[PDB]
Amino acid sequence: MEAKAIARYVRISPRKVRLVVDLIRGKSLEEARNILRYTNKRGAYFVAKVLESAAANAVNNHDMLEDRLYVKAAYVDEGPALKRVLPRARGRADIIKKRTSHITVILGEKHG
Amino acid sequence: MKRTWQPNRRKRAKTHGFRARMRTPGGRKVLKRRRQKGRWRLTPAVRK
Amino acid sequence: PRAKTGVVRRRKHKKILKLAKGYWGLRSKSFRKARETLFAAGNYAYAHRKRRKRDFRRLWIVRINAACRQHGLNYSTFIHGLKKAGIEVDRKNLADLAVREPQVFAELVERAKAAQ
Amino acid sequence: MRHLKSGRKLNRHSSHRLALYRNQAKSLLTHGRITTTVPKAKELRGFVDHLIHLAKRGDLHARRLVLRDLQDVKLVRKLFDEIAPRYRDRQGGYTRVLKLAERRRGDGAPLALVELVE
Amino acid sequence: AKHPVPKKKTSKARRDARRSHHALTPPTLVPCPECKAMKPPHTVCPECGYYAGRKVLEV
RNA sequence: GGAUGACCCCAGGCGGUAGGGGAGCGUUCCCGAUGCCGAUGAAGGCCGACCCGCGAGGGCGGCUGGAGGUAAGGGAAGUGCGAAUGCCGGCAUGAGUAACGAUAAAGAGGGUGAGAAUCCCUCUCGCCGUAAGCCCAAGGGUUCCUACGCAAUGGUCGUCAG
RNA sequence: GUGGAGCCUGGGAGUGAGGGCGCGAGCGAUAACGUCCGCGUCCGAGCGCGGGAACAACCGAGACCGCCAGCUAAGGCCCCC
RNA sequence: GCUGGGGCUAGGAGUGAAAAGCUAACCGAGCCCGGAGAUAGCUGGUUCUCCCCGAAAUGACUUUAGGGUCAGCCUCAGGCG
RNA sequence: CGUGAGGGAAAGGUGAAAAGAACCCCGGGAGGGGAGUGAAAUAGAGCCUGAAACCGUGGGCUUACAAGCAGUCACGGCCCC
RNA sequence: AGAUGGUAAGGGCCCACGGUGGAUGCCUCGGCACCCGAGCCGAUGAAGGACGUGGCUACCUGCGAUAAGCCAGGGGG
Ligand SMILES: [Mg+2]
Ligand SMILES: [Mg+2]
Ligand SMILES: [Mg+2]
Ligand SMILES: [Mg+2]
Ligand SMILES: [Mg+2]
Ligand SMILES: [Mg+2]
Ligand SMILES: [Mg+2]
Ligand SMILES: [Mg+2]
Ligand SMILES: [Mg+2]
Ligand SMILES: [Mg+2]
Ligand SMILES: [Mg+2]
Ligand SMILES: [Mg+2]
Ligand SMILES: [Mg+2]
Ligand SMILES: [Mg+2]
Ligand SMILES: [Mg+2]
Ligand SMILES: [Mg+2]
Ligand SMILES: [Mg+2]
Ligand SMILES: [Mg+2]
Ligand SMILES: [Mg+2]
Ligand SMILES: [Mg+2]
Ligand SMILES: [Mg+2]
Ligand SMILES: [Mg+2]
Ligand SMILES: [Mg+2]
Ligand SMILES: [Mg+2]
Ligand SMILES: [Mg+2]
Ligand SMILES: [Mg+2]
Ligand SMILES: [Mg+2]
Ligand SMILES: [Mg+2]
Ligand SMILES: [Mg+2]
Ligand SMILES: [Mg+2]
Ligand SMILES: [Mg+2]
Ligand SMILES: [Mg+2]
Ligand SMILES: [Mg+2]
Ligand SMILES: [Mg+2]
Ligand SMILES: [Mg+2]
Ligand SMILES: [Mg+2]
Ligand SMILES: [Mg+2]
Ligand SMILES: [Mg+2]
Ligand SMILES: [Mg+2]
Ligand SMILES: [Mg+2]
Ligand SMILES: [Mg+2]
Ligand SMILES: [Mg+2]
Ligand SMILES: [Mg+2]
Ligand SMILES: [Mg+2]
Ligand SMILES: [Mg+2]
Ligand SMILES: [Mg+2]
Ligand SMILES: [Mg+2]
Ligand SMILES: [Mg+2]
Ligand SMILES: [Mg+2]
Ligand SMILES: [Mg+2]
Ligand SMILES: [Mg+2]
Ligand SMILES: [Mg+2]
Ligand SMILES: [Mg+2]
Ligand SMILES: [Mg+2]
Ligand SMILES: [Mg+2]
Ligand SMILES: [Mg+2]
Ligand SMILES: [Mg+2]
Ligand SMILES: [Mg+2]
Ligand SMILES: [Mg+2]
Ligand SMILES: [Mg+2]
Ligand SMILES: [Mg+2]
Ligand SMILES: [Mg+2]
Ligand SMILES: [Mg+2]
Ligand SMILES: [Mg+2]
Ligand SMILES: [Mg+2]
Ligand SMILES: [Mg+2]
Ligand SMILES: [Mg+2]
Ligand SMILES: [Mg+2]
Ligand SMILES: [Mg+2]
Ligand SMILES: [Mg+2]
Ligand SMILES: [Mg+2]
Ligand SMILES: [Mg+2]
Ligand SMILES: [Mg+2]
Ligand SMILES: [Mg+2]
Ligand SMILES: [Mg+2]
Ligand SMILES: [Mg+2]
Ligand SMILES: [Mg+2]
Ligand SMILES: [Mg+2]
Ligand SMILES: [Mg+2]
Ligand SMILES: [Mg+2]
Ligand SMILES: [Mg+2]
Ligand SMILES: [Mg+2]
Ligand SMILES: [Mg+2]
Ligand SMILES: [Mg+2]
Ligand SMILES: [Mg+2]
Ligand SMILES: [Mg+2]
Ligand SMILES: [Mg+2]
Ligand SMILES: [Mg+2]
Ligand SMILES: [Mg+2]
Ligand SMILES: [Mg+2]
Ligand SMILES: [Mg+2]
Ligand SMILES: [Mg+2]
Ligand SMILES: [Mg+2]
Ligand SMILES: [Mg+2]
Ligand SMILES: [Mg+2]
Ligand SMILES: [Mg+2]
Ligand SMILES: [Mg+2]
Ligand SMILES: [Mg+2]
Ligand SMILES: [Mg+2]
Ligand SMILES: [Mg+2]
Ligand SMILES: [Mg+2]
Ligand SMILES: [Mg+2]
Ligand SMILES: [Mg+2]
Ligand SMILES: [Mg+2]
Ligand SMILES: [Mg+2]
Ligand SMILES: [Mg+2]
Ligand SMILES: [Mg+2]
Ligand SMILES: [Mg+2]
Ligand SMILES: [Mg+2]
Ligand SMILES: [Mg+2]
Ligand SMILES: [Mg+2]
Ligand SMILES: [Mg+2]
Ligand SMILES: [Mg+2]
Ligand SMILES: [Mg+2]
Ligand SMILES: [Mg+2]
Ligand SMILES: [Mg+2]
Ligand SMILES: [Mg+2]
Ligand SMILES: [Mg+2]
Ligand SMILES: [Mg+2]
Ligand SMILES: [Mg+2]
Ligand SMILES: [Mg+2]
Ligand SMILES: [Mg+2]
Ligand SMILES: [Mg+2]
Ligand SMILES: [Mg+2]
Ligand SMILES: [Mg+2]
Ligand SMILES: [Mg+2]
Ligand SMILES: [Mg+2]
Ligand SMILES: [Mg+2]
Ligand SMILES: [Mg+2]
Ligand SMILES: [Mg+2]
Ligand SMILES: [Mg+2]
Ligand SMILES: [Mg+2]
Ligand SMILES: [Mg+2]
Ligand SMILES: [Mg+2]
Ligand SMILES: [Mg+2]
Ligand SMILES: [Mg+2]
Ligand SMILES: [Mg+2]
Ligand SMILES: [Mg+2]
Ligand SMILES: [Mg+2]
Ligand SMILES: [Mg+2]
Ligand SMILES: [Mg+2]
Ligand SMILES: [Mg+2]
Ligand SMILES: [Mg+2]
Ligand SMILES: [Mg+2]
Ligand SMILES: [Mg+2]
Ligand SMILES: [Mg+2]
Ligand SMILES: [Mg+2]
Ligand SMILES: [Mg+2]
Ligand SMILES: [Mg+2]
Ligand SMILES: [Mg+2]
Ligand SMILES: [Mg+2]
Ligand SMILES: [Mg+2]
Ligand SMILES: [Mg+2]
Ligand SMILES: [Mg+2]
Ligand SMILES: [Mg+2]
Ligand SMILES: [Mg+2]
Ligand SMILES: [Mg+2]
Ligand SMILES: [Mg+2]
Ligand SMILES: [Mg+2]
Ligand SMILES: [Mg+2]
Ligand SMILES: [Mg+2]
Ligand SMILES: [Mg+2]
Ligand SMILES: [Mg+2]
Ligand SMILES: [Mg+2]
Ligand SMILES: [Mg+2]
Ligand SMILES: [Mg+2]
Ligand SMILES: [Mg+2]
Ligand SMILES: [Mg+2]
Ligand SMILES: [Mg+2]
Ligand SMILES: [Mg+2]
Ligand SMILES: [Mg+2]
Ligand SMILES: [Mg+2]
Ligand SMILES: [Mg+2]
Ligand SMILES: [Mg+2]
Ligand SMILES: [Mg+2]
Ligand SMILES: [Mg+2]
Ligand SMILES: [Mg+2]
Ligand SMILES: [Mg+2]
Ligand SMILES: [Mg+2]
Ligand SMILES: [Mg+2]
Ligand SMILES: [Mg+2]
Ligand SMILES: [Mg+2]
Ligand SMILES: [Mg+2]
Ligand SMILES: [Mg+2]
Ligand SMILES: [Mg+2]
Ligand SMILES: [Mg+2]
Ligand SMILES: [Mg+2]
Ligand SMILES: [Mg+2]
Ligand SMILES: [Mg+2]
Ligand SMILES: [Mg+2]
Ligand SMILES: [Mg+2]
Ligand SMILES: [Mg+2]
Ligand SMILES: [Mg+2]
Ligand SMILES: [Mg+2]
Ligand SMILES: [Mg+2]
Ligand SMILES: [Mg+2]
Ligand SMILES: [Mg+2]
Ligand SMILES: [Mg+2]
Ligand SMILES: [Mg+2]
Ligand SMILES: [Mg+2]
Ligand SMILES: [Mg+2]
Ligand SMILES: [Mg+2]
Ligand SMILES: [Mg+2]
Ligand SMILES: [Mg+2]
Ligand SMILES: [Zn+2]
Repeated sequence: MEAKAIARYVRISPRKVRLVVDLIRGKSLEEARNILRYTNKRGAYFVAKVLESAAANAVNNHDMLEDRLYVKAAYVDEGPALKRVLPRARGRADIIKKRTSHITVILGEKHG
Repeated sequence: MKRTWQPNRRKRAKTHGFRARMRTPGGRKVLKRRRQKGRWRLTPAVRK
Repeated sequence: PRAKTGVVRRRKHKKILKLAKGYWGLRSKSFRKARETLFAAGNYAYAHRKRRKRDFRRLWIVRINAACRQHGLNYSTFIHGLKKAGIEVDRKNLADLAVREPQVFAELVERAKAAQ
Repeated sequence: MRHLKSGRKLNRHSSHRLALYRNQAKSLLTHGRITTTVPKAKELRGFVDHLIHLAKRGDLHARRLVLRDLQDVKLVRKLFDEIAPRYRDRQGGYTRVLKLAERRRGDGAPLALVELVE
Repeated sequence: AKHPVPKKKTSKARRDARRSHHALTPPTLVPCPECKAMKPPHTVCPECGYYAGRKVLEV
């Protein structure tokens, strides 16, 4: 049995969040929580909520035990980018892409 | 430095205004074209 | 009536791109790069089909030569002896003989010396 | 090169850096415990310790010295009268720095607390 | 200066090779000897306020 | 050879730019069609190491898809793209790099809040002061005041804000 | 001498920047990867193949397709080979 | 002398203590729409497959010389043999 | 966009029917997990189909003494059918 | 003495599944061409507009302080 949670359209650049998501793949739920708590990155906040929300579903909807849960799989996909203008010198305009993430966490049970 | 747009409403109306257009044969034609094209504003909007 | 590109072009590209599977980077992913690589690969194959026939013969000649010198004569002597003997067993088979059936190869070496 | 040089610069010029130390002394000496970034915290130690050690001296000279940095007559009065006496037998080390566990959100700056010792 | 510029697009392979050092090291944490919760060493425990065997802070 | 493009046998030719000629394939549309294939699954998509063809291609099978498609034989064209510093769009690279817009400058405490270097309050510190203060006129046109909000706008953050 | 020979009428072109090399000249300096003609050739279009270390035009040879068969051309046969 | 407001002078025209200066961020002749798909003997580009043949870079003339007309050389059809 | 004459875009599709997802859970929200609707929910409104570039996760083979238009021909190792 | 393995910070090829993106097919309220019909409006204030008009109304449409409408005739159910 698995349980998952997906935060879509998170306004942070995929490349940045993955750095944090990579930190908790294959970790026990307790270990991951410990890591995200003291990881000095903006992404840590977001990855945290998806982890908890996935753990929630595991205990609530899917008949799994919080004391067995580990991060079986986790990944960030990229969502639609938010394009914005950045005025440069000599009249030229640049286009900044404020990117977007779809964060997924999938939880499984470590029997024994 | 001093750029090219220096707004002035009297100047704006006395130049591209409706009455200005109607007074000259060339200007009346502007209005004809703009109407024929279906412009929403035949003449520059200006707050008097 | 109008006949827009529609389906035709995507299909032509996929043919190529499937043929280019396995290649490095854009060569297996980009149609244009795939095509440039496939052109080279067509000429290489044709050329290497022709040269494979050479590549093996040279191996065969090296191997026949190795077994000949064990019996005190060289390849160039061995072949001439075979010609004078009128033996027409080819180099593909001579080499196989030289390794699998050494006593049979010995006999051929004998007839090669006898011929001159 | 920085060989054997003592004292941080803390990305402030001379007068600003001085003001920083004086105002933090006023803050520390007023609440007994303040929170700052770890570097500012460590530097604050000696700056205040010297002020405290002068309050221990008590003389008029010492008051006029300490007053150059602290300015507040009420505060200095608290320093000489209330603060200083509980360090009579203690020889230096009137302050302590303990590093906090959580960083600042907006800039990840590491925090720590500075306090007067019991 | 005459405005240097990349000569070739960086390959997906070379881009990713440059990033072989970009991996994060997980935070270094020890248990708090009072409340067993994990925390950075040499830091006052944010869970129970204990450091050096004594209460230092309200949490 | 047989008699005709029925297939077989023998022989010779077959590098190719500009270029001439020939034979085909496929795309949209019309006749064939008041027909035929079709929810027991149309087109289109993703596969295939299978079948036919020299090839362009055509079949067949699996998955997707869910309402169209269309034969033999003929007809007509907006009929095949890899390049035009082509056009329109999408997405990459440089790269977690330059930069984040005057070097007048910040520090702590208290408050609020899911979240606070950035919002509120206090104290300390600095900057302007023939202004970086105040009052008119242009010009702008609700930006004024208050309540409730933070997706986007704010070069960061935001509980704050034109 | 029956050859992708030749001749006649007609349809359709493309070309009208050539280049190396050998031999015969002029020009140049019995100079030039020079230049301008002539006869031939190859590259052009054979940047397909073997040789010349590599190298359009030098030597060998005109590549319809296939073969893990055989004979040779130039060039080679101590090892790279 | 500088400066606010209100006015007048424009495209082969204005204005210019004269720089071919300026006339709405490019003025040896402004901008917009139209003639207009100007014209370009120049540059670039020109999209499926197989089969047969297969050039020219010369001559003459040319406000011609990197463009042409005729000839030469390639190709197809009919005929001649 | 342009002072103005004038220039001048982009942007169509859930399903037969909203039956447009009550309620519960994590979350400040956004989002998601169950429940429910439907023939179908990778038809969930950022909605038919959903190609390619581009980004990622997992698996198999492989790579840190090696010289490269990245293929091609041969043999061998490993994984699969 | 000699020899030959497991190493992957990362990378490469293939496979599977996704994300992004919006091509393809299907569809069409819209467009296009031809033919036919019809062809002037205005000081009785046109064309074209501005501002208004709804119990709650941003915009569009309709309408004009009688303001999504007033009167009468015909149509229709
Ligand atoms: Mg960290
Ligand atoms: Mg829980
Ligand atoms: Mg510019
Ligand atoms: Mg960008
Ligand atoms: Mg003025
Ligand atoms: Mg204005
Ligand atoms: Mg005025
Ligand atoms: Mg005025
Ligand atoms: Mg006027
Ligand atoms: Mg008139
Ligand atoms: Mg209107
Ligand atoms: Mg307009
Ligand atoms: Mg006008
Ligand atoms: Mg098309
Ligand atoms: Mg194509
Ligand atoms: Mg296509
Ligand atoms: Mg396809
Ligand atoms: Mg095809
Ligand atoms: Mg490969
Ligand atoms: Mg291979
Ligand atoms: Mg690739
Ligand atoms: Mg790659
Ligand atoms: Mg790709
Ligand atoms: Mg090919
Ligand atoms: Mg071959
Ligand atoms: Mg070859
Ligand atoms: Mg041979
Ligand atoms: Mg051979
Ligand atoms: Mg070999
Ligand atoms: Mg010997
Ligand atoms: Mg022989
Ligand atoms: Mg032999
Ligand atoms: Mg120095
Ligand atoms: Mg020292
Ligand atoms: Mg100092
Ligand atoms: Mg120092
Ligand atoms: Mg230091
Ligand atoms: Mg500073
Ligand atoms: Mg700094
Ligand atoms: Mg100062
Ligand atoms: Mg100073
Ligand atoms: Mg000292
Ligand atoms: Mg400490
Ligand atoms: Mg913050
Ligand atoms: Mg320089
Ligand atoms: Mg320079
Ligand atoms: Mg430079
Ligand atoms: Mg410079
Ligand atoms: Mg530069
Ligand atoms: Mg460059
Ligand atoms: Mg890339
Ligand atoms: Mg990768
Ligand atoms: Mg790199
Ligand atoms: Mg730390
Ligand atoms: Mg607590
Ligand atoms: Mg034959
Ligand atoms: Mg031949
Ligand atoms: Mg041919
Ligand atoms: Mg030519
Ligand atoms: Mg023919
Ligand atoms: Mg086609
Ligand atoms: Mg056809
Ligand atoms: Mg019909
Ligand atoms: Mg039908
Ligand atoms: Mg049926
Ligand atoms: Mg059905
Ligand atoms: Mg089906
Ligand atoms: Mg169709
Ligand atoms: Mg097929
Ligand atoms: Mg289905
Ligand atoms: Mg199908
Ligand atoms: Mg129908
Ligand atoms: Mg069809
Ligand atoms: Mg049909
Ligand atoms: Mg037919
Ligand atoms: Mg017919
Ligand atoms: Mg037609
Ligand atoms: Mg066309
Ligand atoms: Mg092309
Ligand atoms: Mg360009
Ligand atoms: Mg370019
Ligand atoms: Mg370039
Ligand atoms: Mg383009
Ligand atoms: Mg293009
Ligand atoms: Mg583009
Ligand atoms: Mg970009
Ligand atoms: Mg760099
Ligand atoms: Mg740098
Ligand atoms: Mg920097
Ligand atoms: Mg700057
Ligand atoms: Mg700054
Ligand atoms: Mg300065
Ligand atoms: Mg504060
Ligand atoms: Mg606070
Ligand atoms: Mg804040
Ligand atoms: Mg905050
Ligand atoms: Mg003053
Ligand atoms: Mg006013
Ligand atoms: Mg404005
Ligand atoms: Mg507003
Ligand atoms: Mg007011
Ligand atoms: Mg307001
Ligand atoms: Mg408020
Ligand atoms: Mg906001
Ligand atoms: Mg915000
Ligand atoms: Mg927010
Ligand atoms: Mg913003
Ligand atoms: Mg922001
Ligand atoms: Mg800004
Ligand atoms: Mg305000
Ligand atoms: Mg011929
Ligand atoms: Mg001929
Ligand atoms: Mg002829
Ligand atoms: Mg022709
Ligand atoms: Mg023709
Ligand atoms: Mg010509
Ligand atoms: Mg000529
Ligand atoms: Mg010539
Ligand atoms: Mg020439
Ligand atoms: Mg010449
Ligand atoms: Mg000679
Ligand atoms: Mg000569
Ligand atoms: Mg001479
Ligand atoms: Mg000499
Ligand atoms: Mg020459
Ligand atoms: Mg010479
Ligand atoms: Mg000479
Ligand atoms: Mg010649
Ligand atoms: Mg040529
Ligand atoms: Mg050659
Ligand atoms: Mg030839
Ligand atoms: Mg060679
Ligand atoms: Mg050669
Ligand atoms: Mg060689
Ligand atoms: Mg070679
Ligand atoms: Mg050569
Ligand atoms: Mg040469
Ligand atoms: Mg031989
Ligand atoms: Mg020889
Ligand atoms: Mg040699
Ligand atoms: Mg010899
Ligand atoms: Mg060697
Ligand atoms: Mg040898
Ligand atoms: Mg005056
Ligand atoms: Mg004046
Ligand atoms: Mg004026
Ligand atoms: Mg004036
Ligand atoms: Mg004038
Ligand atoms: Mg005048
Ligand atoms: Mg005028
Ligand atoms: Mg003019
Ligand atoms: Mg004049
Ligand atoms: Mg003057
Ligand atoms: Mg202008
Ligand atoms: Mg101008
Ligand atoms: Mg100007
Ligand atoms: Mg002119
Ligand atoms: Mg004309
Ligand atoms: Mg034009
Ligand atoms: Mg074309
Ligand atoms: Mg030929
Ligand atoms: Mg003559
Ligand atoms: Mg003539
Ligand atoms: Mg000339
Ligand atoms: Mg000349
Ligand atoms: Mg010319
Ligand atoms: Mg001609
Ligand atoms: Mg002839
Ligand atoms: Mg003939
Ligand atoms: Mg303009
Ligand atoms: Mg405007
Ligand atoms: Mg325009
Ligand atoms: Mg457009
Ligand atoms: Mg529908
Ligand atoms: Mg519908
Ligand atoms: Mg809630
Ligand atoms: Mg809750
Ligand atoms: Mg809140
Ligand atoms: Mg929700
Ligand atoms: Mg969830
Ligand atoms: Mg839900
Ligand atoms: Mg059901
Ligand atoms: Mg069914
Ligand atoms: Mg599906
Ligand atoms: Mg569906
Ligand atoms: Mg969809
Ligand atoms: Mg449908
Ligand atoms: Mg999608
Ligand atoms: Mg895709
Ligand atoms: Mg992988
Ligand atoms: Mg070595
Ligand atoms: Mg190795
Ligand atoms: Mg193999
Ligand atoms: Mg090893
Ligand atoms: Mg690896
Ligand atoms: Mg790794
Ligand atoms: Mg590799
Ligand atoms: Mg997908
Ligand atoms: Mg989409
Ligand atoms: Mg009419
Ligand atoms: Mg009217
Ligand atoms: Mg209205
Ligand atoms: Mg009525
Ligand atoms: Mg009635
Ligand atoms: Zn603790």
